[PDB]
Amino acid sequence: AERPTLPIPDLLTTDARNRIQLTIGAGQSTFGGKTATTWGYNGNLLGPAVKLQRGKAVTVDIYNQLTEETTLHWHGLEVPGEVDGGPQGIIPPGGKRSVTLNVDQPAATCWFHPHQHGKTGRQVAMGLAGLVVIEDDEILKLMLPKQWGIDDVPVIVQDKKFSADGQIDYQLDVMTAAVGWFGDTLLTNGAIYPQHAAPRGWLRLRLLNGCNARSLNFATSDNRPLYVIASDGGLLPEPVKVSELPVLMGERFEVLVEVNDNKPFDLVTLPVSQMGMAIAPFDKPHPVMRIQPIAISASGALPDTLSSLPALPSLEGLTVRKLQLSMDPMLDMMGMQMLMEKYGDQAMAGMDHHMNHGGKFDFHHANKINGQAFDMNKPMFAAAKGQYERWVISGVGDMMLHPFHIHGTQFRILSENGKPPAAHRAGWKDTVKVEGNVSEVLVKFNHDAPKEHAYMAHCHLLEHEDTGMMLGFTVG
Ligand SMILES: [Cu+2]
Ligand SMILES: [Cu+2]
Ligand SMILES: [Cu+2]
Ligand SMILES: [Cu+2]
Repeated sequence: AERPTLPIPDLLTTDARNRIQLTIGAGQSTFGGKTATTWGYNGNLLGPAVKLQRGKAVTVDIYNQLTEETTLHWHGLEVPGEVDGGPQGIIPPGGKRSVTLNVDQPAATCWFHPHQHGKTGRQVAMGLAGLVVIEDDEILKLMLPKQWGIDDVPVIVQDKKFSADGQIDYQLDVMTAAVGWFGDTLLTNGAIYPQHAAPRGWLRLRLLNGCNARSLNFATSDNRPLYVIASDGGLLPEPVKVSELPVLMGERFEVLVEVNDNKPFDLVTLPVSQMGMAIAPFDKPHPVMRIQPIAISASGALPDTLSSLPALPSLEGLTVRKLQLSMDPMLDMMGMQMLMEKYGDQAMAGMDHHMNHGGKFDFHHANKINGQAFDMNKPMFAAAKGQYERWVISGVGDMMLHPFHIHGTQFRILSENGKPPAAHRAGWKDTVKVEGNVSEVLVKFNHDAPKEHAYMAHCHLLEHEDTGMMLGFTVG
């Protein structure tokens, strides 16, 4: 049979009341011919792409039609805590909340997803994620590929696993609290190995790693290069040519790739050196989508310069915050042992060479920052507003992968896990790798967040977040 076409999320803008409506609800999807209950925004799975313009405000009306509470967080958007949609941003089942977003950051591809306390991994795994396309005046002048769903296409890549009855098989247990929830089936905008027909010339892909726990590494099947033009928080100063592009959970990159007549190629993900993630079929390069060239000229450009990246400032005298990530040693060792028992040696491929003892020992609060599992009622500190700070994040003490994300900002990486960042990672980021080493970022918060609607800082391996690896902080 033929591959399905890549689903394209609808690109949504405001009505004359300046409103965008998002409904959160459950329905059915089909995977490999089997129905499954899934959740979506404005549909049964995933969500639309909300289009925002710098300097304009929009109001979003969010209707929770699930039977459990949820929240809606705009990952990558710099907005006050009151509208950030972290765990305090509860939307009751059957209720509605509205937020007004005053967009004030450069063009970028951001995304949105639930942030329900202790249940974010399940709610994302069940299907909830959407996209945010921010435009500004600068980016349109570049004449990049811009025809949505033709030569400018979002690519949301996620894994799932399913039970024999076809349902999504999600669990937050001792194993997944240690190594994450991951599966054996790869979805691309919700479809299994789709094709996308693209015109000859440049094709812009807006890549999102929407997995709960799996890191990805994109490349092409015939080794044509990818030209990175943007990271989480917007354009790079100039394109960066790569042969492979690692993408951590929750990160976005935009790339241009050449499309030539008569030569289809796949976007693939290459095996990664992360525990659990190289079990077949992910022990080998895995297709993401087939690009099918069409003999119609594509009009977009790859300009030599994209934007101006400001210099880093002097670091002397800036506030230095320390954030020590940790995992309880026993629950780390127990969850790694369960992984090894289940899958054997392959669960460490590519890596470097039972009684109840009470709530003190519960895995639901085993992961921590600065010795504390996330306490929604106690922000750990009060950060300055409008001031650069250096945040130092350490994963020394365990060897798991922690893509560390800070709400309310786009930062600059100073050190990523003990090395200067790669050139395509040196611009605006909202995530930094922490794995057995130490990272340092330069952050500035332009908006307030009070104790009642605090910003989060957390590992974006969702099962770690949900079992305590998160803190709240206020600004202003
Ligand atoms: Cu996120
Ligand atoms: Cu976020
Ligand atoms: Cu983590
Ligand atoms: Cu978050």
